[PDB]
Amino acid sequence: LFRSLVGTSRAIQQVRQMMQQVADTDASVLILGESGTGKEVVARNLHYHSKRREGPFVPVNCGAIPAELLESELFGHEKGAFTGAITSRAGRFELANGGTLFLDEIGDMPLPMQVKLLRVLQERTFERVGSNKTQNVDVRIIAATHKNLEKMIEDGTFREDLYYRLNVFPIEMAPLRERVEDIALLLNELISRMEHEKRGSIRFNSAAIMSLCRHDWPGNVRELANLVERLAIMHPYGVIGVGELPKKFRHV
Amino acid sequence: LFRSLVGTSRAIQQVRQMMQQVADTDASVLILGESGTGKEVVARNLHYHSKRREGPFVPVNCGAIPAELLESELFGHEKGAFTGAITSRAGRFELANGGTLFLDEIGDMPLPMQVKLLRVLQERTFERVGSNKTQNVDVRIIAATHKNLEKMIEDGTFREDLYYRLNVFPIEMAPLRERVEDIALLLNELISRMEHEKRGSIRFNSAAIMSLCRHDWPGNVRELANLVERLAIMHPYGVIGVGELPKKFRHV
Amino acid sequence: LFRSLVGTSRAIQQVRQMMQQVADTDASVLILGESGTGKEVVARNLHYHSKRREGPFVPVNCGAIPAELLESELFGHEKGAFTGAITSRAGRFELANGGTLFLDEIGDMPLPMQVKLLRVLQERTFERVGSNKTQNVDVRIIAATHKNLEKMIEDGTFREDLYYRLNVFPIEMAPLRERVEDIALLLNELISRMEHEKRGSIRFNSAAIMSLCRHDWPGNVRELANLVERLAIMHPYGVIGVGELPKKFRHV
Amino acid sequence: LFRSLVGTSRAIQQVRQMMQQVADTDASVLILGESGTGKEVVARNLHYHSKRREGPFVPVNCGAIPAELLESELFGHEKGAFTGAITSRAGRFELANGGTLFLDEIGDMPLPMQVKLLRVLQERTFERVGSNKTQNVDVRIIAATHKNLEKMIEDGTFREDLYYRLNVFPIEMAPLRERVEDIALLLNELISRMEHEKRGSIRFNSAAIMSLCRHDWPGNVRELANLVERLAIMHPYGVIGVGELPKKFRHV
Amino acid sequence: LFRSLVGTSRAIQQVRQMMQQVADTDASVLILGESGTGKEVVARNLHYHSKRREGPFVPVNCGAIPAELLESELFGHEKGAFTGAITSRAGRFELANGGTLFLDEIGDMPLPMQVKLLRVLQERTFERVGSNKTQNVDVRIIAATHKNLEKMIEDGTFREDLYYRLNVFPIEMAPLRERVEDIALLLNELISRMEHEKRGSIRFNSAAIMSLCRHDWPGNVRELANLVERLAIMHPYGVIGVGELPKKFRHV
Amino acid sequence: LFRSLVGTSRAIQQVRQMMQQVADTDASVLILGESGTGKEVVARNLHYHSKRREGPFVPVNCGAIPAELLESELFGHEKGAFTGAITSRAGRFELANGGTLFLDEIGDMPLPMQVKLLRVLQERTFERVGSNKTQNVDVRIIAATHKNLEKMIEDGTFREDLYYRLNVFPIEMAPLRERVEDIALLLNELISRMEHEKRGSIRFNSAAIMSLCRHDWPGNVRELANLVERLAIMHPYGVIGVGELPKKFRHV
Ligand SMILES: Nc1ncnc2c1ncn2[C@@H]1O[C@H](COP(=O)(O)OP(=O)(O)OP(O)(O)=S)[C@@H](O)[C@H]1O
Ligand SMILES: Nc1ncnc2c1ncn2[C@@H]1O[C@H](COP(=O)(O)OP(=O)(O)OP(O)(O)=S)[C@@H](O)[C@H]1O
Ligand SMILES: Nc1ncnc2c1ncn2[C@@H]1O[C@H](COP(=O)(O)OP(=O)(O)OP(O)(O)=S)[C@@H](O)[C@H]1O
Ligand SMILES: Nc1ncnc2c1ncn2[C@@H]1O[C@H](COP(=O)(O)OP(=O)(O)OP(O)(O)=S)[C@@H](O)[C@H]1O
Ligand SMILES: Nc1ncnc2c1ncn2[C@@H]1O[C@H](COP(=O)(O)OP(=O)(O)OP(O)(O)=S)[C@@H](O)[C@H]1O
Ligand SMILES: Nc1ncnc2c1ncn2[C@@H]1O[C@H](COP(=O)(O)OP(=O)(O)OP(O)(O)=S)[C@@H](O)[C@H]1O
Repeated sequence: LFRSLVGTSRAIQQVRQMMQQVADTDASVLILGESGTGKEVVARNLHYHSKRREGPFVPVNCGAIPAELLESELFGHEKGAFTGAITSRAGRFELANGGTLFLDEIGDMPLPMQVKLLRVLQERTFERVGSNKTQNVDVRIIAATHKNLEKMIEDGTFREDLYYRLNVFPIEMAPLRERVEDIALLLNELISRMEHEKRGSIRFNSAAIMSLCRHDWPGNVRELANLVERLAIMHPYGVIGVGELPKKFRHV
Repeated sequence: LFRSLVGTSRAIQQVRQMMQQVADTDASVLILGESGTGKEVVARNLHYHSKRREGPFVPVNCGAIPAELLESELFGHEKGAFTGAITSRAGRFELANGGTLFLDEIGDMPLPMQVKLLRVLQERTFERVGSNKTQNVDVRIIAATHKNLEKMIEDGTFREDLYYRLNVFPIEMAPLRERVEDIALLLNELISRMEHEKRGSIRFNSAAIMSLCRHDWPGNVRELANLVERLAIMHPYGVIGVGELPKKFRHV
Repeated sequence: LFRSLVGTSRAIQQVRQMMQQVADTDASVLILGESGTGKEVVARNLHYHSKRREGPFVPVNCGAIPAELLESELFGHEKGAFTGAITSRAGRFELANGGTLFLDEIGDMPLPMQVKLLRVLQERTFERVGSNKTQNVDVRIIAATHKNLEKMIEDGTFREDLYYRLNVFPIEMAPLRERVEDIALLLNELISRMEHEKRGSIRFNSAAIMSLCRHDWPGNVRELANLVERLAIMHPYGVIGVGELPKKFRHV
Repeated sequence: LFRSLVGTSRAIQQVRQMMQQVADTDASVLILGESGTGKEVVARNLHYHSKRREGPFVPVNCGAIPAELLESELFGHEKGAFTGAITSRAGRFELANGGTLFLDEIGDMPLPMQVKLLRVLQERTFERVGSNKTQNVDVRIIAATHKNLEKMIEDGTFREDLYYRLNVFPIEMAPLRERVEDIALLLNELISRMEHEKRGSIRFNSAAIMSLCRHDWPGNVRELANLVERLAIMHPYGVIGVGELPKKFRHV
Repeated sequence: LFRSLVGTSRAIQQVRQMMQQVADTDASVLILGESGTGKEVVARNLHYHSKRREGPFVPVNCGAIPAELLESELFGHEKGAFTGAITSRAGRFELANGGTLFLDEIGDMPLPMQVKLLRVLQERTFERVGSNKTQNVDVRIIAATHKNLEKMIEDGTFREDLYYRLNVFPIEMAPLRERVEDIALLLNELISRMEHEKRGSIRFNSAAIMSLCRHDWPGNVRELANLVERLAIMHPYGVIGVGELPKKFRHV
Repeated sequence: LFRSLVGTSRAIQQVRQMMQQVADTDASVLILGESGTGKEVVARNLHYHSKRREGPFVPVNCGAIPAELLESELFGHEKGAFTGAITSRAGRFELANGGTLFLDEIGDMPLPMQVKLLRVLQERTFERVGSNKTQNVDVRIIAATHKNLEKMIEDGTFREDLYYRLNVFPIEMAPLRERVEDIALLLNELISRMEHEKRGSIRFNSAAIMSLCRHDWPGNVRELANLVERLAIMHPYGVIGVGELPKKFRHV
């Protein structure tokens, strides 16, 4: 249902204390971090330690959904609202009512939805596409981005008004390279995960761990996870030394 | 429905007297000011103290709406007007009839709509897109921009003719840094707002207030508001001294 | 429908006599003048005192229309002519047939349309975009610019051939600062306009008038008009002395 | 369809004899001359006294067409050739097949098209943009410029190879100031033109004619034509003496 | 049912050892390689040497299926789900249950399906289009692309999260030009194939083989295969020397 | 397809012997000479007497192609490589594979392409723009310039490394003025050409020939060719004496 946040680094302790400070509030949470730094983890964990903890967790991938369809997707539509609407459909908002609405890649939202979103957050009311019935919405907002929304705001591609209404309680996730002391504990977490799912088994010696620590980790913790998966096939039930690492990961 | 305008500074008193001078007139109001300086506040307040006060308030975000769709959005369209127009739809103008039409980010209007808008303001007539039925429009115009329309006019990006028809009664909103004497009263307003919505509670001591007063406030009053929100979570039901401020806001 | 041209200055008398000389001819009229000097006024007045006086007046704003769409906008298009042409549409030319076509900001026309325009004026024939049906056009041409077409022609940005076919009968509108003796009569005209529309009422004393006369009037007569509008709100049904002027307009 | 070339000057007689020498040949004609010196006149006249005389006359304005679109415009394109090519279209070349292709402002051709043009002239073959079907082209070339192609060639802005393939038979049009003896006969031609089109009527006395003869005529014969048009409105059905000339044209 | 992988090159031996390492695991396999390099071969071979070896092999061509229909095609639909859904239909996923799902041209997947796919891979649950019944899915994932997914990820056209969940065990197929030592053995394989299907017979001499070895092979091994087919018709039951090669393939 | 090289001068005999020495080699040929001295003639003749003689001849005009587009033009591009690349396109190199690539105006190549070109010549490999697929290239290089590449190299505008890789076998074409003994034979060649194409007929007497011999010929042999073309129109089927020459060409 959720994951804990593993690590001993100052920053990850800070993230945990921050998470606790805000979870049971209904305040808007914006999580920033590079891809695969733990942002969704933080989000679902926030939800199951919140007032929405017995409600729905409803993700929206703002970048993945085509701009022309994003409106219907968030707000639902009436039958005949647009071409291909032989249905009347509840939106992500409607489904998220009483639970959490998790706005991922919020920087990839089109300006048109950024404004529509803010009126929904401010008024707490919405209409399905093609409708004039105003409807009630009770969602806790959580958002995440890997983009620099501040520069976007200067570029004129992200709304400043929306920025401050979403950024009440920012949480910053450090990239893996800036917390290489966490790698061993994260590796224990990932291996243990794999062993419980019956996906295999490995373990790393100390040499191979400090080699991993000089890695730059462009995919951060998700890329660490990937590596655990590949080694489990390449050296099944084996011990991973420098030699068992792919050459890309050996740093000596 | 509306907010009052808090503050004791010369400028904010001047804005209030100006607001009263013009509210119950149907004259075009242009409000200039940096993001989050109170421009919408001024606008809705003007509306509910105007002849449109029992009519509709209909916002248009000129920058948010894609240029190709702005025409339909203001003037409505007939069925088949363009690809995807399986509907006939009333425009923002049509919905604003008898009430107020609030033109926000008016500098972000495309030149093509700037001309079309002016013929509507001058003739007081319009057609839906794809139609030849001329229709009647009775709206009070209110516009707002954070841009320098004068320089835009020299750059050739804003229409001079439209500028003078919109700028009958300019109202200038001072940025927060130029009225730091208002911060305490605005803080009382924002806290009181939060306490009434049951979003929490804080209060600021004098040290922390004058620290806030040396802040530059790039997001102005909306950024002040944001800070009240974050402190309410970081120090719930607490008193905010210099130490309780984020370091970015401590100036001693 | 039209406005008369107010004033006693030599130049404005000259403009009136010139207007009469040419109105009932079908000759091409080019009106030059700074923004807000009366150029459209001259144009519609010419039309309603011409052979087109019972026909259509069809404005084109050459600068306002995006260059990629200007062709269709003047000449119309067939269905499928370009992407988004699910329609077949009559152009500005087609709508102007038998009436007047008023070419405003003609210096802002792209060179590509300058040539296409001239073949239309010379051949008196055109095709809709995407079509090969040649069509007949009977329009009286009136054009206006605030730009220096002669320098444009040397810069290579305005076509010389088009210049002479349009500039058969030039009419020059003096800027307001060069005819400050007209200000009082224009003020009477503008006030009387406002009083008839029920937009309010003022009047200017002699001190305030000669203060206005030392003004430079960058927006010329349209800017004069704007001021009458603002004073009507600032001093409703009042008399405007030097003191009632905004400081920008006091010159003593 | 065409115009004759009026005048008694040595040069204009020379142009006529030259025109006859080359008309019924298929040789490349380059006509040089200042704006409005009769270059198009020479061109269409050449065409209707040529082997293409029952074929198409197809003008291309090399300066007017945007460089990015000039290729498609001359050679046509396939569907999908470039963004916005939902059409397959025949080029100016394809339309000119069997008739004349008149290359006006040939000095304003971009170097990229100068090379492409020459391979077409040499190979006598072309492809539509986005296509690999080679197509046949039978056009007689006529070109005109007011620019100094020789200096352009030294500047590196005009192709030398293209220069010699186009300049087989140069025809030079004298500017009006260098043939002021022609003015009277040209004035008879222009007036007679105007009288036949029912655009009005004037005539010039001898004083006014020799005043015109000391004029420098920057717009040459097209500017002469313009003047006949303005006088027809200023003194309808009148006789034009020195006094009836605009002051700019009085030279005594 | 499957094909073996012919060749003696280091890389092809490496591919075989890699294939064995991972076949009987249920790990996600991503095969990269240019068109016709053996990627499907690797895939079906993996399947019939896997835990799915008695289950279904279910190909999806992500590029071939229209984006609007890809969702239904993978997940199935309910009756009335969309216009034309008079049927209820099992998806590719549903049909692949217990067997292998082979995701070919995975880079040609639309971002909208990339996200939907990942939730299916992570949750291991799905709904038919128009349905709210969650369903179970047990498939082994195999994917293939000729595109550079890493650059796609920077271009923002391929999801990074999906990349790492699919790229657990990458297998790279060398293009034919980089393993020209394999050509002879592959030719023996292809000829033997043809002879068994009774499609004809040839054989290559040594001269013609080393001519083939200097070929660049844009279509790689599938293009090699094509050539064997054409020679079998051009020189039935013949020996193929340099002279019997098409000129495009002679390199001496 | 090609032309022979006419003339009896030492230099032209030397060029012929040089041409034979190198044609059937794959060595890089650099041809230097003033505009219109026979450099392309030498090039195509080299090609049709080479190992590429049944392959493609693919000209590139380094000066004519805009610097920003030269890269794509030589190397091709992938779809989306740059703005306006809705296509994937083969480059001049790709089209020249197995045949000749003729680099004309090689001194007009930008330094950026000079380096990229050399890596292609040295590695014999390339990528389309926006791609990471390395591709094979088999072209014979022929280059031509009228510029002084040595001085360019000192000016720092031409790469020295590229100079020596291109200048393996230099061939120098003498300007026409330095071989005036060839004029008669070249005139026979050009007339005979014209007579075969049915473009007319002339012939020169001895007086007119030696007048031509004192000419300086800035356009060299192409300018000679031009003159034959003009005389064919000015004196159709005539004999050209000193008197029939244009005055510019009479030297007595
Ligand atoms: N501190 C952590 N402790 C344990 N597992 C972690 C931690 N951080 C990340 N992970 C795991 O590493 C992976 C990271 O996944 P996510 O948190 O979903 O990435 P993300 O930051 O949300 O990336 P996006 O797509 O840009 S929002 C998952 O497998 C997590 O379970
Ligand atoms: N004088 C004021 N008194 C009380 N509240 C204020 C005052 N000025 C601003 N606010 C509040 O501060 C925030 C400012 O919001 P807006 O007035 O809507 O900003 P804006 O100036 O319209 O910015 P934009 O997007 O560029 S038009 C809102 O929460 C207002 O309620
Ligand atoms: N001589 C005049 N008498 C009366 N009203 C005038 C006179 N000149 C201008 N106006 C008024 O002043 C304003 C000037 O408007 P226009 O004539 O439309 O300006 P314009 O010169 O056409 O400017 P553009 O946009 O560059 S073409 C209008 O309100 C006119 O009614
Ligand atoms: N010799 C002439 N006899 C009679 N009419 C003439 C003569 N020369 C020019 N004209 C007229 O004067 C005008 C000159 O027009 P064009 O010949 O088209 O000018 P142009 O030289 O082609 O200029 P461009 O745009 O630089 S190519 C036209 O009205 C002609 O009909
Ligand atoms: N190593 C090999 N040994 C034997 N046959 C091979 C080998 N590699 C390829 N082939 C054959 O060559 C052809 C290549 O086909 P595929 O493997 O299906 O190509 P592909 O790489 O999957 O291309 P796509 O469409 O981009 S996924 C088939 O006829 C295979 O049987
Ligand atoms: N020796 C020759 N014998 C016969 N014809 C020749 C000879 N030299 C030149 N020509 C002809 O004269 C003209 C010269 O053309 P090119 O050889 O193409 O000139 P070029 O030297 O390549 O000039 P550029 O543009 O600077 S590379 C063509 O018509 C040739 O056919």
